[PDB]
Amino acid sequence: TLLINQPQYAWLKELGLREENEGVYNGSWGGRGEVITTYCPANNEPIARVRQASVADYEETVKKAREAWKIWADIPAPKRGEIVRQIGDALREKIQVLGSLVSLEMGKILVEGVGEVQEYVDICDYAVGLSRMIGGPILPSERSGHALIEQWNPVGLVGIITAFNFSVAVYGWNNAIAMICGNVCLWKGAPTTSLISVAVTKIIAKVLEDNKLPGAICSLTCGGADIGTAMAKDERVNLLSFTGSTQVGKQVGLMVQERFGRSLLELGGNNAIIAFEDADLSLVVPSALFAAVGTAGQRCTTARRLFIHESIHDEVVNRLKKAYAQIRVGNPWDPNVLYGPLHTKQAVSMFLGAVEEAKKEGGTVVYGGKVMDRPGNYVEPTIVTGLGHDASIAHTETFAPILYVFKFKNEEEVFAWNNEVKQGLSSSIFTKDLGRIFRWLGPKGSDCGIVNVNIPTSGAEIGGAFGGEKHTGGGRESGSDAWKQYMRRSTCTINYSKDLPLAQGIKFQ
Amino acid sequence: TLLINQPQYAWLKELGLREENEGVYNGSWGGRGEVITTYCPANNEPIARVRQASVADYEETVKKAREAWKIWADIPAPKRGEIVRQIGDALREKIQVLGSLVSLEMGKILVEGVGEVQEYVDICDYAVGLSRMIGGPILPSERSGHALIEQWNPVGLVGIITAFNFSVAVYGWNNAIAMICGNVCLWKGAPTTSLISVAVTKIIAKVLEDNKLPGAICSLTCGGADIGTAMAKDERVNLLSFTGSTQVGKQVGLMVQERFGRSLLELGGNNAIIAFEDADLSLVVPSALFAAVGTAGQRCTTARRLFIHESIHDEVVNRLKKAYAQIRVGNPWDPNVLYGPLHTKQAVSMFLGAVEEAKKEGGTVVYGGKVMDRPGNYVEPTIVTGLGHDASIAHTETFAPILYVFKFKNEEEVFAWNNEVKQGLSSSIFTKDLGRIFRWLGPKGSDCGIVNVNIPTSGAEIGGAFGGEKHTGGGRESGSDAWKQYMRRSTCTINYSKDLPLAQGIKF
Amino acid sequence: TLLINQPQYAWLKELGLREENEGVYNGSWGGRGEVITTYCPANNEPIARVRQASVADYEETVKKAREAWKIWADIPAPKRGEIVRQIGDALREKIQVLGSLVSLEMGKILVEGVGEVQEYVDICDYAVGLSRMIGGPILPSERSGHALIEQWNPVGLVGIITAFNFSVAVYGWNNAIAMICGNVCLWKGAPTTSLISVAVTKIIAKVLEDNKLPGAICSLTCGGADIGTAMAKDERVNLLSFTGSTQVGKQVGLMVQERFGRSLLELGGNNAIIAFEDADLSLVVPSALFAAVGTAGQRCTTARRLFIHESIHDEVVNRLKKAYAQIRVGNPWDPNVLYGPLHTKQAVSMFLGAVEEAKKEGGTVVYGGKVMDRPGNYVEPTIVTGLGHDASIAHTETFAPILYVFKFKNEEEVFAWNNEVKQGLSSSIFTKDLGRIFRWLGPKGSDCGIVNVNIPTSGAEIGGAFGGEKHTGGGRESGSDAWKQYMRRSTCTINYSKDLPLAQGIKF
Amino acid sequence: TLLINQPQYAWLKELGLREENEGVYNGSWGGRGEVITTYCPANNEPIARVRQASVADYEETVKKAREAWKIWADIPAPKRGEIVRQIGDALREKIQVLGSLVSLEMGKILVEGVGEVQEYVDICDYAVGLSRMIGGPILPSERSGHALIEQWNPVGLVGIITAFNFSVAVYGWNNAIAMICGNVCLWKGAPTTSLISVAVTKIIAKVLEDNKLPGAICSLTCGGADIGTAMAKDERVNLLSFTGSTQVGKQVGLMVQERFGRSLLELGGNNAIIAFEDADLSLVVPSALFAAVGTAGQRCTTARRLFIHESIHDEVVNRLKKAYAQIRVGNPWDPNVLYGPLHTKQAVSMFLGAVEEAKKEGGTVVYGGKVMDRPGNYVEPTIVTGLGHDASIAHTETFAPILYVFKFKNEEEVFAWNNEVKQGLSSSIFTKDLGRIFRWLGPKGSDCGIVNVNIPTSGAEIGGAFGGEKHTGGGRESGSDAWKQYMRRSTCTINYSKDLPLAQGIKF
Ligand SMILES: N[C@@H](CCCC(=O)O)C(=O)O
Repeated sequence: TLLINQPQYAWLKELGLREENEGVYNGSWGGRGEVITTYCPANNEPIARVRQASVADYEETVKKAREAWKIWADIPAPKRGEIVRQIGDALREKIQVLGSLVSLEMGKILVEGVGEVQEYVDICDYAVGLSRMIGGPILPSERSGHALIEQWNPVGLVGIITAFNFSVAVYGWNNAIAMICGNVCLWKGAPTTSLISVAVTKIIAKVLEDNKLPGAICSLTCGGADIGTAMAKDERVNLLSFTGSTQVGKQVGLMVQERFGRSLLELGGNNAIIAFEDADLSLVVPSALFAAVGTAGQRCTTARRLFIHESIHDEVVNRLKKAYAQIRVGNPWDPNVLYGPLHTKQAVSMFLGAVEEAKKEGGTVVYGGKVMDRPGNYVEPTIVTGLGHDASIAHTETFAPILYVFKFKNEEEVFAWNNEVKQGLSSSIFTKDLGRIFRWLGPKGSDCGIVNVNIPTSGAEIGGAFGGEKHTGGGRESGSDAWKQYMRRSTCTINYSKDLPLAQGIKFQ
Repeated sequence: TLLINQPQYAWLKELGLREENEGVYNGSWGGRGEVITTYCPANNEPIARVRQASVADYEETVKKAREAWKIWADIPAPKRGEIVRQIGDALREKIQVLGSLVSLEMGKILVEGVGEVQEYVDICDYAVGLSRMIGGPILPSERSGHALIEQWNPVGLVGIITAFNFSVAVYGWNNAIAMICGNVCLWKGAPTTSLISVAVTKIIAKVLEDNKLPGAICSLTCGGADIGTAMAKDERVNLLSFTGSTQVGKQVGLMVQERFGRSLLELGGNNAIIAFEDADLSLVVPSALFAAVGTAGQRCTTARRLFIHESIHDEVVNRLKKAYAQIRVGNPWDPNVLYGPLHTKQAVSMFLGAVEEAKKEGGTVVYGGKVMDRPGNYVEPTIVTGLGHDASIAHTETFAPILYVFKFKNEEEVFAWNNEVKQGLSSSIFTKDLGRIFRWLGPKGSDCGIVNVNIPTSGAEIGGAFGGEKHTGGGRESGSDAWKQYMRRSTCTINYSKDLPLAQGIKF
Repeated sequence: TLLINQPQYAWLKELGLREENEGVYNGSWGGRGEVITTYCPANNEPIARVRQASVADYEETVKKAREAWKIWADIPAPKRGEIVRQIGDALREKIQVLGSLVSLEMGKILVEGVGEVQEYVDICDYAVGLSRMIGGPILPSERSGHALIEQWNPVGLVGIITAFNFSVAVYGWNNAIAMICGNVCLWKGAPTTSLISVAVTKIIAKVLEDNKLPGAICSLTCGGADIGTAMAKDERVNLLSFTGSTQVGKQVGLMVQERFGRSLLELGGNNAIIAFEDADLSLVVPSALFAAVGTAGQRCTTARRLFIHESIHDEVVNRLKKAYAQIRVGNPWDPNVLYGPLHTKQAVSMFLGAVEEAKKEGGTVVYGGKVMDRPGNYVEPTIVTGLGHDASIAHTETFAPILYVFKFKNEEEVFAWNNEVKQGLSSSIFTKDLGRIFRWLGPKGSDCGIVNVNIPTSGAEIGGAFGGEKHTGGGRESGSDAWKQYMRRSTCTINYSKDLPLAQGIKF
Repeated sequence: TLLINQPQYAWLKELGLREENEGVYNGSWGGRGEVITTYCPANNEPIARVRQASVADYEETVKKAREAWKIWADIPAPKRGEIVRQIGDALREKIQVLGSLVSLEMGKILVEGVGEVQEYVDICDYAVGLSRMIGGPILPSERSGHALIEQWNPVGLVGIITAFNFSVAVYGWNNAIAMICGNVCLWKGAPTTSLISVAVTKIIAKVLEDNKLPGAICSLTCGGADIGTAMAKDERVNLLSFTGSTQVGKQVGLMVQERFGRSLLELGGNNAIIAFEDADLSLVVPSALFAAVGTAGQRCTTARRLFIHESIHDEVVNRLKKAYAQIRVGNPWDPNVLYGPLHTKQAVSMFLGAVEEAKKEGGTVVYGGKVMDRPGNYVEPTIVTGLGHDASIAHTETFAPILYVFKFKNEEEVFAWNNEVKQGLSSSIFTKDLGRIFRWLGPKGSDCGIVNVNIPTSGAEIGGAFGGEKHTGGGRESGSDAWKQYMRRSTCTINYSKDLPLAQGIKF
């Protein structure tokens, strides 16, 4: 009955998955907690079983991870980079079967699932060179015979808590950067993506073991909210990188702050696209479609608000409706499929209430709005007109493919409206006006961490830092100097002279 | 009876201070809150009075500041830097008399009063060049016809809460850096240094108004915990830089995180000096003395733990005694005075309490330990030997000049003892050994934000970033790229090409 | 008969100038070369005299600067920045009178002459903060127990050769940066701006002396080609920064190369403005006018080629013409004057000769062309239409206010036409097309060092690096990491571990 | 009779090598020039043949690389990095055979041949991440409505001329970096390592072909001096990276400077190790030997001068004689050999002349000095004592394993003696003294590009920039921000507003 027992999914064994899999890795495999069965969201069938971490399994893994950091922190960064280079190779070798699992257990289409593995591969290749670059400047001291040096050192144990929607890429950014920076990692993923977590962990575990490194450098404790809470409350977890809901993340932030820990928070988005009157509509319509319906509207960067200038509102909405009607729906791993299921049945329920709540706040469904009558967690991609930009349902983040559309007239109000929500992840304007683009990029422009021009809200690459402002939680991942979040800075002054001159010219005798 | 009314203290008027001073500034001066009188700790006499912020004053000040920000954010950063350059010059012209006020109301000696003002002068000169510099890389996008740029923009309103012990320098770092970064500022100082806040604000306000700029760019609301708590809970304060105790820092951190604000935390220190058997003892002894007794032991970077290798312990303690006994004690504004009073009478009592608790836990007062028999808040700089490095009184930061001295034997144990406490601000070892030095700077070395070699734990320069790890709160100020904390990063992709994404089967 | 002896020019004494001035400074003032007279190009009247450097003067000055470097290089860079801050202040207090000297001896209008002093002031402000920042990274070694750090150290003696047209700003970018970088400087300016060189040097000398530093840190040796050639051949000149013609800089570049020195060459320009059909013409015409006739067209960044899309070629030419006929000509120090004289009498012959050659090559003079019938080296600002874009006269750099106007149709060809010249200094396009702008900035866009959009080719700011490509020599001055050209990089690996090398079979 | 025709060398065919090979690659393979046979320095047996480039081949190849550049420079940098990554993989896969060919044709030991290829693999992995990072800052303009951006674009065609000794690593450093930076490459290697060039080029071509990229992106034209001179004078070669002798490099710099090109010069070294009295002799003796005898003393980083403090000179020399006696000499593929032959018989004759000259100049040969009695270019590693530190032969860079030993007493003189030679590549001190070490790294320390502590003069890592000062030519390769030499900077100002404010506030 389990998909992994059927001959058509024999490919799952290419990842080393079996019937029932150990969900805890710390150099050894195990798991004394509850056994969980994950399901294919396209057809509600069970895939395989994962043994979750008990509290004793969590405890022993933290201790072994900390034992392993002592070895790992002594490995020169570029040699740590070499390990990350081999992780990238191992991922590359299995990119098609691993992306296939992502489509199967999580539900995004195959191009996006292989693309998610490619991000992990790409951030590995990026971290290899960065492992020869991380550090600070040597600075000119004002004091004779003194050296002034900025040093960076690992923070220790990096806990990484991931959500269902990027069960691979988010861990990848975190793991590749944390590791070249000399940290050990502990991973607790979403329970509905446990097999993905195990399959990735197996890939990394073999690379550590092939290099005779302690496996707990990249530990795994599959589990639910109690393992996540324990990590937030645990003083041995020096940095906690949490990706998830704003609601749960706020509590994670408070528990880490209570113990003077470090948190890296990637929380909810309520991302706006703005199309001005001079916008290229050949760019607006398909950009908005991909950004809205891509991954069935379940990215943190999904376009959820569409502001259109008064003069072109109707035309964009009509053209958007024409294009929605051609979205090809089916199993996420079949060719030509563009749109698959939601990840859980609860997500369908949240979708339905969102749509009803938008009707009750005076919105009009111009496209979609219904559960699709088919096996799996499938809902129609939905467009809502007529809500005021300050409608409660438009300010709520709903992880479902609902696009609230608004009119506007001038730039100043619509910039404000982009900025008025609690979230602050991604944002995008479509315009040709040079002055407006640099204003959008300026202090009176977009307040988000991602600020795009003539591309949708899901336009990001690993070269820059990834994260948001306000209720998105402030953290950054991937590129630029985001590695500094995974290390502690020391300002170091070395008197190599025989004298003791004091800063700011203070004479003390 | 008020010091400001006696002719020998007429110089306070050079700072614009009067008998009763307004404690709120937001373009205009006011203060409808509680009136307090601050006192000179060298003689327990009242100096002058400050009318503090009421709630309505606070409300009006935040509103005015956020309005001023709309103007200030539109000023090009280099021109903002020119304003900060004039603030530099305006502190330069007042450095002697402002430093005397710091000596009079806070109580540190004159060279440290002027040196603290010199730090604000220094960070101003630094920020002027930085104002032509702040920003991010243009990065190579992986997409044809796309630009990738990292932009930095101001967070808006920077609230600044400071403590009594560095009533000028801390605000100075935060103010100069926040200003060039395009933010407006709201300052709440320690009530016992309210005259210092007012005088500093007067200097800034004049520069602002001389440049026909709204003075709320650098607002002041004098007040106690109610004002500080209001700032920590106020969503209009985008960044709260808080320097203070660890207990209150933790509550401010939680309040800011509750509202998804930004906090910058600079909390307590329990800093250690370690002296290895190979150390130049002529660097060790005066470094320890200055780091210990400087500012009467009231810096967050004060050395409170002295680890000496077993082989040189007694000689170093004996040499430190001989040096403690030669310290010149007096009024802190008198030149050539080296040792002033504690900031309050409570601190004198808390000093005696810790000496007693030290003795109870088995320590020996080898020097000092007693209040001095003179007017003011004077206690003897104290050296305790014989405690275990884990004794509880030595793990509780007490703003009093008590230096706890421990023995050690080997590198590894004393590195761990340095790291064992809750705080993580400054640290220093004294050694000639090349490998030990780099290990101290490495991942198995010191865990503090300031990691020093052959100098005391105190007296950092402004070119590097300042702050601590662990219970010190993790914030940074002053140098390096600490400015990034005062701004918001954005990663910006610009599609400048006429290319449409693949139709992916949809007829458009 | 000297202007400095007339009552109205008595303001010259505020700069310490006299009838005859020493043109050598190395801590002492001297000069045993030929005495030269400088003339005011506004009326061809002699201003005053300067004694130039003999061979002996040059030798003694180099030795003294090389001795001063021993002291200066040991001064911490942030303290070297404090000196530069004071130079900036000394220039601030003299900006009106020094700018007036620039107008009187060089001949640009007063706002540009003051604005040129401003640039030196600005780069000082910048350099102060830069003196806290310069350095390189500490990198992770792949070797256990090893440090990898990039050190920067001064090159030693920076020869600075400048031209007549920016007799203050160019020296200042070089000076403020070389100084904070730990170098000593030797200046040889243009002979016809000797008083400016002497006056700048007096301002800097006072600061140095006031700070009890050897004056040779900023040495001056006024002289002609013999001194400049000596510097290019002198192994004691570790870096030679040369701003001048392409023909001379090429020989300077080879002489420095022949002795394995470092050189920084800022040579000619042939800068183009390209206005596309969608350009804001209210931006195009005033931008073109300023860039072409500002400084009487004697800037290295002056616009000399103006490409206009054939749809708007005549309209732009007509509006530009009516705009030319409204320029206020007169004495450059008189108010509201926007167009002063050429710098030399010889420059007027080159202008007349270029105009005829332009007519010779088929171009039509649609405005100007003639010498103005008045005292001084006054020529009419000129506009020439009808040349092929590749006319020989339009590819030669001529320091005259002649604008060569061309038509174009396609973006590809006109980008190529911008790039086809030998020089690669400045360039500007005027358009609203987002894609064309980023293509202009990209690998198939401008090949110049300054690449502008909707602003003239002249008037950069200090935050960025300044300089050109191709026959402009490749040097960079002022901003970004231009400072690195004044320092030598070292890549330093420190073994601090007691680990011994792999014996590899040998018994040690 | 050719080694590639013998069964024991059949591994050569795994590199695509045949009896007669084409020495030109530009997308197609060819070679109309002279046919050269390269020989094995271990036994003077012919390996294979290569058809060198005619001038027509060079001419055709430049045109193809320039056309290929139009395509390559349009490809985003991170995608260019993806090519380089595959090149590292294709090298990684062939490391043993390519290492073995390096040992066979050049003559170094197999572990060093393999290690030289690892450097290329390493710089590939480094450049891949660099491909997402290159660029400049976005700076805050002093002007409202204005953007300030620093851009970097490729230079175009980067000609790479290498010498025999690092026939793979140097090319790789220049190639990986120039490629991610959007340039195309044309390689002329040393004729005596033509097979190495063809083999490396075959490996790269396959990667380019599989990625459907024009092969001329990595062009090769095997040839002698006439081809190198062509590149030095060729305006279409935008950057010429030249590794080789100072004599030729000086001429290369002059030719490139004459045409206003860009040159990157990596010339000779006369590197010193200094062992102070406090040095760990357990570190000094092996570090000296491997730095002096490694690669038969044919590195540019080879230790040629050993300064020893008087107190320890005799001991170190005696321990270094007893260590030289254990160097295992044999064929460079023989397992467990440390020391192979010199590259040419002319290197043998230079060696002999240097020894005899050192003897005729007063030195004593305490070890070696003679040619070995076996087939190949084998000479005893040599140690010369009693020679004054400025003896003429000591300052001559002779590319052979001779180590000149000198005594010293004081830190200052021996630093001066390190710095007194014309070359400025690598330098090393062995000491435990902390103050001495930072002085060595400071402005009065080593003048070299590479400044090491307690490690030998060779063996730096790709993370840092590599190159020297003075007569070493100033170029930097590989790490840090060396990539900037392969790109042109542009300072770009964008006015996105309808206003036009001039810099420095100049009102026109
Ligand atoms: N510049 C001073 C600042 C101390 C600040 C503090 O004690 O809270 C120092 O480095 O000790």
